[PDB]
Parts: sequence; structure tokens; C-alpha cells
Amino acid sequence: NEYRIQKLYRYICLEFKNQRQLIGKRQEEVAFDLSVTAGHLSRIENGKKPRIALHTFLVMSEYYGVDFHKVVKNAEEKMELDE
Amino acid sequence: MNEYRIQKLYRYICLEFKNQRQLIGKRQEEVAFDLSVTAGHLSRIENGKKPRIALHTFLVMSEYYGVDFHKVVKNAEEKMELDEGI
Ligand SMILES: [Cl-]
Ligand SMILES: [Cl-]
Ligand SMILES: [Cl-]
Ligand code: NA
Ligand code: NA
Ligand code: NA
Ligand code: NA
Repeated sequence: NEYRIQKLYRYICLEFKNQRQLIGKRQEEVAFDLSVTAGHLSRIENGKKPRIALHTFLVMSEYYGVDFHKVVKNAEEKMELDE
Repeated sequence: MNEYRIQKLYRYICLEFKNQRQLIGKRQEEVAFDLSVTAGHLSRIENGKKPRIALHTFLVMSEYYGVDFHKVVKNAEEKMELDEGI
């Protein structure tokens, strides 16, 4: 139960990291666009901040132009692929 | 950045949890006890009144209700598009 909760959270964060790597942008560029530090974005992408607001993930979905439900589904699929 | 859509979608996600609770017939007081929060706290979450709730909280509630969070979010997006066209 809690393992899946933590694991899915990590995969959602890593899905956002993949969204950035897919489009070839550095952390510093996306961070500037979002008015956050590069370190803040990096700690989100790598799953180190456990209590990030849903709002932040919705902002990032809007920034990348990907539906948040698709981010979540992608994370679930990748979590299963790695299993 | 579409701040209007970001904020509305957040509230549609929260209200989707109110809908998920109602579909299975549990009262607020029961869920508040199981999730170790006050009934008032749960009510403010379900009604979209607290804007900075952690994603973790929604993952916990999805597991509690036995509903996949991606379906919760998809339901919210679709209902917002139907109601508001965005
Ligand atoms: Cl009730
Ligand atoms: Cl009120
Ligand atoms: Cl809040
Ligand atoms: Na930080
Ligand atoms: Na979205
Ligand atoms: Na889907
Ligand atoms: Na409480």
C-alpha cells in the first residue's frame, strides 16, 4: 500500500524528468521559465521532495503541454515495466 | 501559463474525490476517522478549499477508495472540459 504510494510518486516525478529530457531542455532553462531554482526543479524531478503540492505538478503539466492524467498513466506504465 | 485552467483542474480533482466517496456510500465522518483527520479538514479537501494539498494526499485517498489516480484525474479533466470548454 504505502510502497505503491511512494513508488508511484517517484515515478510521477521521474515522468516529469523524462518530459524535460525528451524535449532536450536543461534544468536551468525550465527552472527559469517556471520561476524556480534549478536545484528546486532537480529535487522535484528526482523524487527527493515527498510533499510537493498537486498544484506544482499541474503547473508542470501545463508547461509541458501534456495532460496530467497522461503523466500519471505513463508513470504507472513505467513502474510496471521496471516492476 | 494558463493559471485559470490549473486552478480549476485542481478543484475538479478534489471534487472527484467527493464523488468517489459518494459512489461507495461512505460518510465524511467515517473517512475522516480512517484517514486520521477532522471531518472539517476532509470537507475542505473534498470541496477544493485548500489549494496547496500535497500530491501524496491524493495518492493516499486514491488507494483508500480503491480508485486509480489516473482515472480520477482523467474524470476531472473531462468534466472541466464539459462544463467550461477548456
Ligand atoms: Cl457525509
Ligand atoms: Cl466555505
Ligand atoms: Cl492548502
Ligand atoms: Na527545494
Ligand atoms: Na493537465
Ligand atoms: Na487514458
Ligand atoms: Na486534521
